[PDB]
Amino acid sequence: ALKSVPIPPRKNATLDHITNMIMRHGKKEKAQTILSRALYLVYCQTRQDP
Amino acid sequence: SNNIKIKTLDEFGRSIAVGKRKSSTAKVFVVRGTGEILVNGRQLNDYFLKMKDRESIMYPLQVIESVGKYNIFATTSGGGPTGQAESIMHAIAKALVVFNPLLKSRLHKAGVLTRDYRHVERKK
Amino acid sequence: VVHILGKGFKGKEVIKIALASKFYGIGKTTAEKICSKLGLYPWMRMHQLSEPQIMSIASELSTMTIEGDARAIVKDNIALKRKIGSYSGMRHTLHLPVRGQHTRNNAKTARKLNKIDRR
Amino acid sequence: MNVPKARLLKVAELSAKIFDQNFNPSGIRTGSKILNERLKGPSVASYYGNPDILK
Amino acid sequence: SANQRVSSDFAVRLGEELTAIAKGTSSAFEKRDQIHKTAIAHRAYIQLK
Amino acid sequence: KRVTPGSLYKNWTNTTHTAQLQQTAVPLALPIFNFDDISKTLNKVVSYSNKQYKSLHHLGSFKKSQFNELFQKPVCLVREDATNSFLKKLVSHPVKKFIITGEPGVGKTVLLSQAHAYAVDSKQIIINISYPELFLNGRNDFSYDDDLKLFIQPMYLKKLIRKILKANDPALLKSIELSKDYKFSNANPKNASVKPFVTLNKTKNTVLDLLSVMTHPHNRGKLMKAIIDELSVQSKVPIMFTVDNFSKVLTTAYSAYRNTENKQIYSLDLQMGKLMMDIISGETKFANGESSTILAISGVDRTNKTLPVALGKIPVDPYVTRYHYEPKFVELLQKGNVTEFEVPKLNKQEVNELIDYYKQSNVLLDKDITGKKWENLIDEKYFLSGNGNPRELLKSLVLSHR
RNA sequence: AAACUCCAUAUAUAUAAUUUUAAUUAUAUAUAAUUUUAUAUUAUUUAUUAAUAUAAAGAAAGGAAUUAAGACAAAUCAUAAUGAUCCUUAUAAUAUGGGUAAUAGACGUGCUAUAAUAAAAUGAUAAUAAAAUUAUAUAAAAUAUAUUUAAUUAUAUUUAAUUAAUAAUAUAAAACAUUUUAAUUUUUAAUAUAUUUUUUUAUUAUAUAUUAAUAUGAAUUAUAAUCUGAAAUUCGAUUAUAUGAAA
Ligand SMILES: Nc1ncnc2c1ncn2[C@@H]1O[C@H](COP(=O)(O)OP(=O)(O)OP(=O)(O)O)[C@@H](O)[C@H]1O
Ligand SMILES: [K+]
Ligand SMILES: [K+]
Ligand SMILES: [K+]
Ligand SMILES: [K+]
Ligand SMILES: [K+]
Ligand SMILES: [K+]
Ligand SMILES: [Mg+2]
Ligand SMILES: [Mg+2]
Ligand SMILES: [Mg+2]
Ligand SMILES: [Mg+2]
Ligand SMILES: [Mg+2]
Ligand SMILES: [Mg+2]
Ligand SMILES: [Mg+2]
Ligand SMILES: [Mg+2]
Ligand SMILES: [Mg+2]
Ligand SMILES: [Mg+2]
Repeated sequence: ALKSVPIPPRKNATLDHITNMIMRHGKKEKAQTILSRALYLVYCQTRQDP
Repeated sequence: SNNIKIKTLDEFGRSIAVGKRKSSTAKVFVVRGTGEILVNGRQLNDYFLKMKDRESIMYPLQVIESVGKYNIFATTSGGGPTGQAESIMHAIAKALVVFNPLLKSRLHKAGVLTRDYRHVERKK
Repeated sequence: VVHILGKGFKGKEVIKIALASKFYGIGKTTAEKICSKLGLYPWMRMHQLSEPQIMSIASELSTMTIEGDARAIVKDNIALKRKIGSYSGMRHTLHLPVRGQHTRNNAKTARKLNKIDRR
Repeated sequence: MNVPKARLLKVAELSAKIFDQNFNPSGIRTGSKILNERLKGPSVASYYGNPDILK
Repeated sequence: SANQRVSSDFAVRLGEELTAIAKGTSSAFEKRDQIHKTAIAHRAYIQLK
Repeated sequence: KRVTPGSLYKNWTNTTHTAQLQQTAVPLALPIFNFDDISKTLNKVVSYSNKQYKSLHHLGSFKKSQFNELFQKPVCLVREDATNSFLKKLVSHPVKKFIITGEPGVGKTVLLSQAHAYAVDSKQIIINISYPELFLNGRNDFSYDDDLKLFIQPMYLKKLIRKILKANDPALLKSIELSKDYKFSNANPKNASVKPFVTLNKTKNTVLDLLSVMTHPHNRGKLMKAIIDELSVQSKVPIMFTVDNFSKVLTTAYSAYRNTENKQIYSLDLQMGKLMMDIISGETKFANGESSTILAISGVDRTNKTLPVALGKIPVDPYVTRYHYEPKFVELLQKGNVTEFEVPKLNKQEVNELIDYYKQSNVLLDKDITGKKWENLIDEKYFLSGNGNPRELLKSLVLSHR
């Protein structure tokens, strides 16, 4: 069954790149929070996939 | 002759593997179950606050699409949250091979059976 | 604008913080005691104060050593050092550091503030 | 914390007596520390070696 | 563009900016057009080997 | 000005709470919450009734940081092990004094909102203290009352009294005729200069009139004592007294207020603290036998040995400093026979129901719907949420863009 | 010279009566890679070949040390040592105090800061480390004072355990959650209002100045107390109250 399933992607390349550009001083958690909160606000105004 | 003996489940059906990342170490007990996880006796959301650390632990189970087929009792010590979460990730991948040795190639290809060697280097 | 003893305060300013900011000799601990004594709740603001309460603050402020009186005490302690001819007194007269700081470099603030008639 | 201080002081005094300890309830500086410090003279005075070497 | 908005929280300013861009309005499309105009002018300067 | 009428100027937590972002949500038709017909709604996501929404908004049952803006109106999953279990004990137990516990984000506030919804349906008068920190943080006025020997807080009491009036059915309040005559100072800006006082005669005026008395700030403490006394003497209508974030009270023995000697004021020296603990301890007894007292802790507050000892979970350690153990609160809680109800974590079937509702609400990302098998999603989200934590489940679905 | 090697990493054996517990460990020995294999493609000096991709196997991904020659007659006679030359009641030796800490300008290297992708509080069945140190010691808990219920911080009193995989220095910190935050009328308050209630809306009041220094910043300075020492004046460290510069 697994032979025909692609290995799931570890991470999203674009989101990881955007997060690291926001990040400073190694504070990745803060950077991920800012992006997720910003994308959460985009969904709540557009109601589409941010 | 060789020094390798086939790994097998113990008397309680548990696969025990050890993993290391940075200064952290993790000893996990994997048994067939329904997806229950305990880290040092604590809930996963309690011990690991970062969702990215939780996702790293789940990745090996996501590769073999067996996230709801095993109960994990992970014990970890040393380093910080990232080292411990990825040390558990490495140990779960090594413990899952006993349940089905045919999936080792998929685990190796995903990169979860490789021990990360990077550690803090004294400046030279 | 609320005026207490000449000082002007913006309405939004918190009383305990404003008092320790505009009045010489009153710090954070002293300001909190004044507010506690007058029945002002911890985070009350200036615009809330009534005229009877503004007079009560001025009364309590007038029974303390603040403003000129407090500044005079510092000016008189510095003058005494010069009068007795102590090493520290000379430093104040020469506009040099008085607490052992090196002078080969830096010492800029002591050059602007150290004086017998210290502000 | 609810144990009366008088009761806890009686225990401290008796305990100190049994264990030959100095009981100073007031807290006055007594110099007992000076009387208990170790003598470092012998170690300090041997820094440069034993002087009674064959010459 | 986000840092010109009024919110004290960067997440709010970033969210608002991303919402406006997803709805078509953005002042950075002018920057892109000006970078592409310059490149079209210097098309002959390309080497192609 | 830099701020325009519609500009989002607040921080993220307040913007999501206040920016009315649910307006764009898609209207869904869900069953209504009714405990009398729980059999038809058990283990299903339900909305509240129109009468329940109005009361719960005035009580403060819905709070910020609950992802309520994702849906047109706040919704709740009727659970068997949390909602049905707790509500059955509330209807059967004779004491009816409970404290809701559980790990942070497990759903303690939602359970309390479901108890408020039940009370509204069952014709009860709800007195809710949503955020006790408001009367302990020292950010509103306080005054000492000589006749009560307590520190009254007029600003806070005015807000509380209006909430009790706007959140409860006027008919229920009108049914409770007054038992004593009351006189207060008149602060109504219409006849205050004509009528020095407003009199409330017994058997003629009701508790509804008492909740509409406009008095001076210095006499507002005596109005709160009358309202509680009138509601504690009547036996017609059950009174449900609730306090969310009660852990704040247990861990803040001394408020931020300071007396005239710059000494912090003990929380039980405030009328709000004394009133709250009199109802919990049993000093203030309610005549009606269906009256209840439901308390809920919050994970945003610090923990110490006070609550565990009061609940009998650990032995009493006398040498614990007062900052980590308040023996007076333990005595009051144990005098009231308060019982603990721990909110369990969600099971995998309950996670399936919540994620199936989220799919219909269009709140799930495209990475969890396209190219992923439904069974895999449920297993992954049950693992990433700590095996049931509702708050970690929502964050994994709507607040994890990695 | 490279290397061989040692280290790290992976694994095996041995050792521990698994309470010196970290067996998820410790440290002796040995093994392992300078990875290997096939497959298609592209070039070639086309062959018993390279560059790529592809599948397969594997834990496998990083470091070290030392020198061969020569130059700057580069630094050091102040780490110590040698020749020459000079001093020998002094250029040698000891004690007291002072200086090496002076202050116009200039230069190098650092620390702190100039606020909201960032600072400040709080988080006790105590989120989560590593490597070191303790017989010329490391100092627990407790109590007392600053000081207030307590906590926190500082010191005193007292001196438990450990000379150590045992006890102590020492509950790592950031993180994360909540609260707060001048500039900012983006606030607060009084009424009324709401199906946003830790909140919305309405009407009033909430300052003036202002390219600017605040609830940022912590230099400077007054006073009191403490710590080490025989001794803190030139010239040490810490705390409290007050001061609050430049930026
Ligand atoms: N039964 C439920 N149905 C739907 N959502 C729920 C339910 N229980 C909890 N949630 C959601 O889980 C999150 C946390 O809920 P809630 O705020 O009630 O938890 P809590 O334990 O009281 O939180 P805290 O520890 O912060 O006080 C919210 O997003 C809430 O909407
Ligand atoms: K001042
Ligand atoms: K000097
Ligand atoms: K310099
Ligand atoms: K000297
Ligand atoms: K700052
Ligand atoms: K000195
Ligand atoms: Mg809650
Ligand atoms: Mg062990
Ligand atoms: Mg020098
Ligand atoms: Mg600072
Ligand atoms: Mg710990
Ligand atoms: Mg101690
Ligand atoms: Mg901690
Ligand atoms: Mg911190
Ligand atoms: Mg400051
Ligand atoms: Mg300036």
